[PDB]
Amino acid sequence: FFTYETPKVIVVKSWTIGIINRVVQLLIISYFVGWVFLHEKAYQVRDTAIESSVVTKVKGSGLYANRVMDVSDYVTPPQGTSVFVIITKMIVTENQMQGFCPESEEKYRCVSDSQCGPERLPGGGILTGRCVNYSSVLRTCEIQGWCPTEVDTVETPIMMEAENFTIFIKNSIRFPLFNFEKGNLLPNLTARDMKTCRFHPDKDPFCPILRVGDVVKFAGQDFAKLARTGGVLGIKIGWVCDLDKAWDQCIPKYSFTRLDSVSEKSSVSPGYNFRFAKYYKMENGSEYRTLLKAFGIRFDVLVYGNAGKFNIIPTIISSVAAFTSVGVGTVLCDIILLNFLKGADQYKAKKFEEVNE
Amino acid sequence: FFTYETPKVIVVKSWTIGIINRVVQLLIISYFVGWVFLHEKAYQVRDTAIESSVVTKVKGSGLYANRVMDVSDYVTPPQGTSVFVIITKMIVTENQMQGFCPESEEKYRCVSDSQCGPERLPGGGILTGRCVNYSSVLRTCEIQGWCPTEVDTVETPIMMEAENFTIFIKNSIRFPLFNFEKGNLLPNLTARDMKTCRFHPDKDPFCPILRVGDVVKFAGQDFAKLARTGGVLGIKIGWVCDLDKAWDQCIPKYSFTRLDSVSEKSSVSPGYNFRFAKYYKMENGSEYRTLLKAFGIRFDVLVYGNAGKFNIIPTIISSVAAFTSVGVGTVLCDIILLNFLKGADQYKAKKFEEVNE
Amino acid sequence: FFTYETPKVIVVKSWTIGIINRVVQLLIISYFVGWVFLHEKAYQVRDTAIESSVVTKVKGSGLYANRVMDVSDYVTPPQGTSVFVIITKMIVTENQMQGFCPESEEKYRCVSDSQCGPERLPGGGILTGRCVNYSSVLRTCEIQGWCPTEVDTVETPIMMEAENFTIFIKNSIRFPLFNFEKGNLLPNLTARDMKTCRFHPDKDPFCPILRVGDVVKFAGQDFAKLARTGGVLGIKIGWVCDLDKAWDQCIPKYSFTRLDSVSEKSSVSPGYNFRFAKYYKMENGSEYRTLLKAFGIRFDVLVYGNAGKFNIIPTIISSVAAFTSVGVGTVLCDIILLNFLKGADQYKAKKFEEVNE
Ligand SMILES: Nc1ncnc2c1ncn2[C@@H]1O[C@H](COP(=O)(O)OP(=O)(O)OP(=O)(O)O)[C@@H](O)[C@H]1O
Ligand SMILES: Nc1ncnc2c1ncn2[C@@H]1O[C@H](COP(=O)(O)OP(=O)(O)OP(=O)(O)O)[C@@H](O)[C@H]1O
Ligand SMILES: Nc1ncnc2c1ncn2[C@@H]1O[C@H](COP(=O)(O)OP(=O)(O)OP(=O)(O)O)[C@@H](O)[C@H]1O
Ligand SMILES: OC[C@H]1O[C@H](O[C@H]2[C@H](O)[C@@H](O)[C@@H](O)O[C@@H]2CO)[C@H](O)[C@@H](O)[C@@H]1O
Ligand SMILES: OC[C@H]1O[C@H](O[C@H]2[C@H](O)[C@@H](O)[C@@H](O)O[C@@H]2CO)[C@H](O)[C@@H](O)[C@@H]1O
Ligand SMILES: OC[C@H]1O[C@H](O[C@H]2[C@H](O)[C@@H](O)[C@@H](O)O[C@@H]2CO)[C@H](O)[C@@H](O)[C@@H]1O
Ligand SMILES: *[C@@H]1O[C@H](CO)[C@@H](O)[C@H](O)[C@H]1NC(C)=O
Ligand SMILES: *[C@@H]1O[C@H](CO)[C@@H](O)[C@H](O)[C@H]1NC(C)=O
Ligand SMILES: *[C@@H]1O[C@H](CO)[C@@H](O)[C@H](O)[C@H]1NC(C)=O
Ligand SMILES: *[C@@H]1O[C@H](CO)[C@@H](O)[C@H](O)[C@H]1NC(C)=O
Ligand SMILES: *[C@@H]1O[C@H](CO)[C@@H](O)[C@H](O)[C@H]1NC(C)=O
Ligand SMILES: *[C@@H]1O[C@H](CO)[C@@H](O)[C@H](O)[C@H]1NC(C)=O
Ligand SMILES: *[C@@H]1O[C@H](CO)[C@@H](O)[C@H](O)[C@H]1NC(C)=O
Ligand SMILES: *[C@@H]1O[C@H](CO)[C@@H](O)[C@H](O)[C@H]1NC(C)=O
Ligand SMILES: [Mg+2]
Ligand SMILES: [Mg+2]
Ligand SMILES: [Mg+2]
Repeated sequence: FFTYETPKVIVVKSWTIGIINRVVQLLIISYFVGWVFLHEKAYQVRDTAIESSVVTKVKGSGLYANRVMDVSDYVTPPQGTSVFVIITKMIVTENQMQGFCPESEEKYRCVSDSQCGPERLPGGGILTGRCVNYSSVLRTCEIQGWCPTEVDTVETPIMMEAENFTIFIKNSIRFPLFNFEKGNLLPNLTARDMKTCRFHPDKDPFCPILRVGDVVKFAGQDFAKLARTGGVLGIKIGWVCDLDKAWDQCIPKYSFTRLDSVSEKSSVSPGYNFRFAKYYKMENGSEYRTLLKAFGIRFDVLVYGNAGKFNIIPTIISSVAAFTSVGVGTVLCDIILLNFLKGADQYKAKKFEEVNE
Repeated sequence: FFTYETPKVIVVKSWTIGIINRVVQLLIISYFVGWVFLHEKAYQVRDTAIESSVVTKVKGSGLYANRVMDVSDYVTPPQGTSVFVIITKMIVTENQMQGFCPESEEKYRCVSDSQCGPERLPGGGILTGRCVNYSSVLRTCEIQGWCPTEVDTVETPIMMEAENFTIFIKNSIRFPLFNFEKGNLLPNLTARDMKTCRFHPDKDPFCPILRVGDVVKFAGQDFAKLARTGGVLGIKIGWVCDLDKAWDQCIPKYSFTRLDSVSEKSSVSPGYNFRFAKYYKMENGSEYRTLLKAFGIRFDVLVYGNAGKFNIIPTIISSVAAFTSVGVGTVLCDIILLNFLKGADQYKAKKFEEVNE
Repeated sequence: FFTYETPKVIVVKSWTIGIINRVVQLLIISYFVGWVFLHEKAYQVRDTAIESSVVTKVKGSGLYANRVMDVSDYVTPPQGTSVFVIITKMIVTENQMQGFCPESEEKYRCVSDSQCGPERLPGGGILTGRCVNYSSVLRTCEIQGWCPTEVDTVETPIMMEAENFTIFIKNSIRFPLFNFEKGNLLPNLTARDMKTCRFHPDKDPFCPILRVGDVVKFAGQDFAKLARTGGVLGIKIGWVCDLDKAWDQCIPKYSFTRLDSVSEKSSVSPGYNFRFAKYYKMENGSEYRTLLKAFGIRFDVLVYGNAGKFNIIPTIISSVAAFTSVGVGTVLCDIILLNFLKGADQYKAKKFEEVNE
């Protein structure tokens, strides 16, 4: 039988419970309108899956080890990705060749060939088993490998000029849920701007060219100490865009920070360095290499974003849930009514029809 | 007191509101079955945290600078990860040596030694302060650095053969939530297929071998212009799988796009190139280098996914929400019944027991 | 009129339905405290958008091709990012120069110059169009390019010492929603620890030093086969932290797996290799190169996390959803009471006030 059910309802008219319920209903409606709808923007579909593309180019010259260094000297790797390192400090060990030689660290002090056993395996090459004089004051164990051994201890200068190098970022973003593409290079960017512009979070926040010193500062870092220890700085590019607004309002927000924080809270591993070698070989077949322990700043360009565009489906579902939530005040209103007018028994009686068996 | 409450209910038996409520209930149930259950598949848990592993290897040979280039020549970096560049154009500066030489851009045109001060610091090398004859017609400032300077301007030809190179992708995906592993190499892939296979959206859509010229076509790009300007193309691999279906139905979808979108929309930065150097030294200790400004296409293999497998918790909660939602039609049915039969007062009286105090 | 509505309610007092509904409600309340609050911890806000930074350094020395190899030889690329390879096997092609020579894979077999045409376009260099003796028993097609060609086929030994190398991971994590930073190097880590510590999932789970052999074992892989074929292992770093608990309890969880899983279930591409060349050039300007096919284990340092901390808003909304969901049992209790107490007719009459017109 096609029958429509619906509850039998009391309709109290006390001025007290009347205004207090109307106030609870007003607060519920305003909370859902201002928060769930305006702020949290539940009326639009959200896309967090951003497509990004970063192309970088470093520019500048520096003085180091009686050489003039250009980008190709101090940037590694060079293909211009969202991660690159700018070498600021280098410990060079020139012209290593395969042979036999003693270690240079005081950690390998010896007086007899009997001590040079399978105990200290890492570092350099393989122990030859002999104990050989490294200097007039020190004897260390002999190893086969790349000779002469590097000295890790003597500090070398840093390339101050790197502070004035320039990082150019080319970022292409696409939100697929809305098929919306934009880049951090607006159409009104000119060649003249590019040759001279200067990024600043306030004075020029759209200039694709970032001064390394500016970035180091923005992360609160001291160029001298950082270029001495090496480290990683993160350049974050945020694309929080409400596409219901104007197209030209989808705009990139720059952030700057230091990513390798653990290094400062450690006296044992304070920075970031890596070792690599330039390989040459003579007219004779023998090979030799220049071994460089490089200290520098690694840069990660981190591009995130989320875009929301209005659709009717989330709007409908949110309005349905809003109407279904306006009712929740009935329980609190029940408590107030049934326990705060002295004649509470009247309402308990009006509402409750007991049964027993 | 162990008491079970339940409300007193009117049960109208009007054929009109009876059928309109029964139809509203059918619409809610059908929307829940077709959309919530079938389409949005709320009966299964979704895992988006896919683990992916990409290994690439390029193949091909080409003529450039009267040389035959193989992979180790035009592929960079070489370790073959989900990112690589295939160089299509090279502006080469052979045999750079650290020394003194004049700049070559008209941007450094001068007549007096006073113009070359510490003002235009970046680029090339460091100004020595003199103004030196660069050619019979032009005078430019001198620099200390890698000599002679690179000339940026004369366009060089492109490696046409790059169009016919082959990109082999090896992709492994794993869903931990369901402990399901699968890869883009189907078990029915043979050595003979590999020896001849062919990626194509229709004729062979599983061949791990993709023609570069094909990929360029698939993003809607003209190979000539792309090899001239450089750019970034994204090869996307999708693993959208309904694990309730068959194991061999979890299949990867290839899509092709160009990621450096701003490049065509820019008159200032139209492509993707970078500069690097081959490092040599004579039998003499003297160092010299070959400088390459490389233009090529970057490939990032982008693997995303989400898999759904049935579990009892999502079905239980969806069915609970359905039963809690069947009641929603009553507000509409209340308004229609209580305000559109002239004797609405009968139902207001049957339903509403007013109160006053 | 500021009026408060509320429904009229039956209040059954049967002992049977009293305890059966109270038990349903007890099960609902206990499920909500134990599951939604204790287990799923809905009383706290979650952030999964973790910011992370990894810096790695490998150490060890090994014998290969009768040379001692250190970090600068076998780690690639070397900048110590979250991805690096420890080359374990090399197929070397010494002293290639630009020229004419026949192919070395049997795939190029010929007897007549008519077979080496523009038919088999890919591979090696450019077919010269002639057919030349590659061996006394075999003839292959001649190509223009780097000569003599590499042989892919002769099996080479592996670098056994690679098993005893050490990988040092330095991970910094940042939860921005709670602005909480920490690193996997606890402040009570000493130099002595670093010099002698030993990672083990049980005995010392915080020593940043991982033996490559240990990593191979934990991912359930045999060093010999991995090192012969090459592959990808994933080192995942997890930060599941309940900030409500102790601060020093935010601890990284290490897991080990092999990522290139398809390699083992496939007869086509069983491992991981790539090719690169050491570039030289003679006293004459002419270039020659040493070509290396590199087999190794790739390492991905994979850092995920989610942090949850108590907030008043999630607790409030969960308690609200709990109180609004306790009502759901009334439908089952309606069914039971109205159809399983013999006096069901009593309750049907007490509850339902029929109407007809
Ligand atoms: N680090 C940097 N500092 C300042 N300007 C830069 C930097 N990198 C690029 N630019 C400028 O941005 C513009 C576009 O960059 P892009 O490198 O794509 O062009 P390009 O002609 O290859 O540049 P160049 O010839 O200067 O290497 C160029 O005019 C270049 O001068
Ligand atoms: N692979 C490894 N195995 C064992 N210990 C390591 C390893 N890598 C680094 N360490 C230790 O941790 C510290 C980290 O040093 P870091 O790489 O930051 O600069 P470094 O002091 O120049 O390193 P090193 O002296 O080892 O070349 C080192 O002093 C070293 O003792
Ligand atoms: N870009 C490519 N184009 C065509 N075939 C390829 C490509 N990359 C790999 N292959 C083939 O796919 C298979 C998987 O390659 P893999 O590198 O694992 O084997 P390989 O023997 O080292 O290959 P190669 O013959 O290049 O040495 C090989 O048989 C190789 O011939
Ligand atoms: O709430 C977001 C919503 O977006 C999409 O829904 C589509 C639907 O899939 C299409 O068939 C279309 O007809 O209706 C909606 C229009 O936006 C997603 O498919 C869906 O998963 C999601 O709920
Ligand atoms: O193939 C074995 C598979 O059977 C079941 O899968 C069902 C699935 O649950 C349904 O949604 C249906 O439409 O498709 C399948 C039947 O072909 C279960 O998943 C399980 O028993 C098993 O994995
Ligand atoms: O999920 C967390 C939630 O945090 C933020 O909400 C804040 C709000 O911004 C503050 O004004 C604070 O007083 O109230 C909330 C605390 O939870 C974000 O606004 C919001 O997007 C985010 O969901
Ligand atoms: C940066 O450039 C300015 C002007 O060219 C100069 O005063 C300053 O010393 C430079 N910075 C460094 C670290 O050399
Ligand atoms: C380019 O136009 C945008 C549009 O609002 C504006 O923000 C920007 O200032 C313009 N560019 C310059 C260099 O002023
Ligand atoms: C190769 O010749 C060079 C001289 O060019 C010499 O120094 C070197 O020792 C020779 N190689 C060997 C293994 O002796
Ligand atoms: C690419 O291959 C086609 C046939 O596949 C051939 O006709 C064409 O000439 C090749 N392109 C180049 C630049 O050699
Ligand atoms: C391999 O299997 C897939 C589906 O598993 C099928 O589409 C494809 O055609 C098969 N390939 C061959 C060569 O049979
Ligand atoms: C590695 O060291 C262990 C113990 O230190 C030893 O059992 C093994 O022989 C060593 N292997 C190599 C290749 O050095
Ligand atoms: C350092 O502290 C951690 C946690 O507080 C502890 O697990 C570890 O045992 C401590 N280190 C040593 C060497 O005891
Ligand atoms: C370059 O010189 C080398 C010997 O140093 C010789 O083998 C080669 O044929 C020469 N090539 C040219 C083009 O001069
Ligand atoms: Mg040291
Ligand atoms: Mg230029
Ligand atoms: Mg081969």
